[PDB]
Amino acid sequence: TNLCPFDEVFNATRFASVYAWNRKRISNCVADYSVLYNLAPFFTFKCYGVSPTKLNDLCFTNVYADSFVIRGDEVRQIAPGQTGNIADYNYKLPDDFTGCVIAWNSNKLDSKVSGNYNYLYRLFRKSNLKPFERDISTEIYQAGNKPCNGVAGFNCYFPLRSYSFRPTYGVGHQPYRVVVLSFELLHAPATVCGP
Amino acid sequence: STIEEQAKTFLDKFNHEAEDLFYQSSLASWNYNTNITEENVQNMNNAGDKWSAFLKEQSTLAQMYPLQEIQNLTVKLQLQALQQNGSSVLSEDKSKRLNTILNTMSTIYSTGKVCNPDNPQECLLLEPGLNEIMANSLDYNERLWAWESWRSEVGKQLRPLYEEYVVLKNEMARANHYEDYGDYWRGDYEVNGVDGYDYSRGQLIEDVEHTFEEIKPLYEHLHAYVRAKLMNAYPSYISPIGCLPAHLLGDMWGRFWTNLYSLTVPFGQKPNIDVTDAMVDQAWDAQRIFKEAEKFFVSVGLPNMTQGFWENSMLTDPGNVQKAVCHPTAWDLGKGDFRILMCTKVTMDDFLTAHHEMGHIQYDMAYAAQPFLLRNGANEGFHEAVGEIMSLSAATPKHLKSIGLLSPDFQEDNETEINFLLKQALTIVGTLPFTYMLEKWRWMVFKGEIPKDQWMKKWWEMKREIVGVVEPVPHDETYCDPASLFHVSNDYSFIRYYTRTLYQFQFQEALCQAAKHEGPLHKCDISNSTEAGQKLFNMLRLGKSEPWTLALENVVGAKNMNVRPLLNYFEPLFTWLKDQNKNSFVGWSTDWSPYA
Ligand SMILES: *[C@@H]1O[C@H](CO)[C@@H](O[C@@H]2O[C@H](CO)[C@@H](O)[C@H](O)[C@H]2NC(C)=O)[C@H](O)[C@H]1NC(C)=O
Ligand SMILES: *[C@@H]1O[C@H](CO)[C@@H](O)[C@H](O)[C@H]1NC(C)=O
Ligand SMILES: *[C@@H]1O[C@H](CO)[C@@H](O)[C@H](O)[C@H]1NC(C)=O
Ligand SMILES: *[C@@H]1O[C@H](CO)[C@@H](O)[C@H](O)[C@H]1NC(C)=O
Ligand SMILES: *[C@@H]1O[C@H](CO)[C@@H](O)[C@H](O)[C@H]1NC(C)=O
Ligand SMILES: *[C@@H]1O[C@H](CO)[C@@H](O)[C@H](O)[C@H]1NC(C)=O
Ligand SMILES: [Zn+2]
Repeated sequence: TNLCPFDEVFNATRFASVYAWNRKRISNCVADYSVLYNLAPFFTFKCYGVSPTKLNDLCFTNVYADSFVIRGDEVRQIAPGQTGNIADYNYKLPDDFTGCVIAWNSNKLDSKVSGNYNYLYRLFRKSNLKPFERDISTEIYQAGNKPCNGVAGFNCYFPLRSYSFRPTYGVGHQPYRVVVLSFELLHAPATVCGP
Repeated sequence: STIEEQAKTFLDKFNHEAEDLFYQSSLASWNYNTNITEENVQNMNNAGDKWSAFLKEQSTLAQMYPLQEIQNLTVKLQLQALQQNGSSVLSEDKSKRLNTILNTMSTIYSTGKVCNPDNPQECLLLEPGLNEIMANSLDYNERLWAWESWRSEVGKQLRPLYEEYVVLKNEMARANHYEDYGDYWRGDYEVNGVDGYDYSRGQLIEDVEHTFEEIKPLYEHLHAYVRAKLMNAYPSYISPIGCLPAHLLGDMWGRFWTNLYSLTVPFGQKPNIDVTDAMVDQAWDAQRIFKEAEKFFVSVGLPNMTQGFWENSMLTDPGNVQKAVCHPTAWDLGKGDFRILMCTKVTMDDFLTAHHEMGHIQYDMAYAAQPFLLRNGANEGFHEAVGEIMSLSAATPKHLKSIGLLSPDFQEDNETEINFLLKQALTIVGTLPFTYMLEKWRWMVFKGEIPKDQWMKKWWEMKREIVGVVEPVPHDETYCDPASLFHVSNDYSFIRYYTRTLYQFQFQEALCQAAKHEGPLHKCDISNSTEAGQKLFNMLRLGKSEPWTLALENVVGAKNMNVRPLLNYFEPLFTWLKDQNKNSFVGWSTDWSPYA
């Protein structure tokens, strides 16, 4: 009776910036999915490929937990076949995605009166991200045709920008914590079954 | 990568940095306006300075993208607005001179005081001191003293400044490729590159003068009826054929004739509709008022107020210790944060104001999804027009009876109908010749058509001829009477109040037709009409993204300002005035003056 480390992922003190989203590989444990409803009416729980409706009678090879913080408006981009700064430049789900997206408002933790600049996101990139790719590069984005020489200036922008979370923002601009459960099925013995 | 793609990327970075920095300044400004301390002043100025300095840096950076090489109009609008923001067209010395002048004129206006003859220690400011006299006093001499003292001791101070103010404002505007500073102001209505919706700056003058001609008959009979009623109250002071003395018009300038209602009321035995007693009877508070105003907008299909609105707004006076700036204002700080600052009392007037200010909030929320630089009314007259039409419906007996504030046993008759329209006309119609004639004078001064030695000469020739108002004391060129009004000495354009007035009745006529309103336009209530709300919303969500001519067409079906709905709204009064003036002289002689 080995219990899967979900309290590690969900109840973490500080989530990762979405550009540097955090992945926790899960294996060799009993996954108690049916007990995840312990948040402030967690505003989202939508699954793709599998059913959340008590379909934890199923076994998977490995389960990957991906966690990050975005604003309420951007949660619609954590889904297959979406576009936007997040889905194009920070965290991209594939068209054939099989898993679940969990999100809840974390204004009480991730907002601050002076503005919480801890959480960043990527604003510029030469191209979109492949599914489940991660880019943490801090190289100056060359928007013009002159080289940038590694410093910010005209047509040369630092590719990352900050969310500046304040508690008085509207709901669309408030911080939301997201956990993306990616279910894997390889030609190998299932190590993760959850009764 | 093209220059248009470089501009799109630049605007992307600007939109993020500006949204955060603007929020810091708005919040810091809010914390002062609701809790007046010395530290909150410093935080407001520090946050304001950072925002101003960010706007100056980004204005310069935006100009390094030349507009002629962008095709996307939505991008060019944003680029142009940021470029047209910087004043880095005048040398640092002339920029510095001009800001000092602006500060000195603003300081003179706000701290200008007048001390009663015979005591140097009894001294009054304009607000509330002189404003109280001009709005309540019936004594001819007291009003003449306040009127003249304000212009001769504060106005004369502003004359040498305004002269230098015109020169520098023209230099700045000419170097931005405008004919003059008046042409610069008319730039707010310009539209280019959209076939069928373009509008030139000089077209505004023609449309204002064309629409004003159709207003003259209504204004002449309003002016004729007012002069007759005042002549009864001041038989030795007013000529039956002359202009109205400037100090007997209800405020310091005669901008609004609202306070003449007591002396001009058509039927003084029928009481006005005042629901203040019924609000207190039902133990209404401020939250009930705004809750009702929210219900109004929900009834037409618009969204309810955000949760952040109710938590963060200040709807009641803070208290004795905590001091506030109680001027009612709607705040769009960005990032979903919308608030109203308002020291609400349980009165009918504040009840209507709540609908007016929440009308602004609805506009702000509707275009919040537009780019930062396009989050505004379609032009300078749109935003205020939206606010006004909400208080038109909210105040009708139909709307008041449906919310339980007016008794069902109260029925309208054409006498209270006429009393209402006259009171409305005193405010709405009376300000139109005042507003047109003030801006025309400034347009001509900036154009160079009025020499310095004939400033006050032409000012009173235009007051007499256009407004039918005559100065009670001769004024030479040591005076600067136009500058004795806030907007003139505080560098604000003024024609917006004229265009807004015309827009607001075009809006209301259109929305009431969508509401299938039967009867005179002034009795209409758009409540419960989702088709009306949809028509309005299709313009609100546009912001500045579309030409103001197109945005207007979305609501009213016409591409241009029109004065027929305004005349439609006042038609019952117009016919009643003409029948009242059947044995009166209509029009005025400009040669008569009270100083003989
Ligand atoms: C440049 O843009 C700023 C944006 O805020 C303008 O500043 C505002 O101007 C209006 C009207 O003049 C005032 O009511 C606001 O209070 C101003 N805000 C600030 C910064 O205090 C500014 O007017 C623009 N400059 C021009 C005319 O190009
Ligand atoms: C997080 O903590 C709460 C309360 O301690 C608990 O109910 C919840 O199950 C925890 N989350 C997970 C994923 O275990
Ligand atoms: C008003 O501002 C002061 C700082 O100057 C602050 O200490 C105080 O708590 C504020 N009061 C309220 C009610 O916000
Ligand atoms: C202009 O740019 C915006 C944003 O990139 C785009 O959505 C719009 O379609 C463009 N319009 C034209 C005419 O290219
Ligand atoms: C606004 O209306 C929506 C439903 O239309 C509702 O879910 C929401 O709770 C309402 N908000 C408030 C503050 O009542
Ligand atoms: C009100 O309307 C009736 C219509 O027959 C008219 O006779 C009456 O004179 C009007 N009263 C006033 C005060 O206008
Ligand atoms: Zn307003």
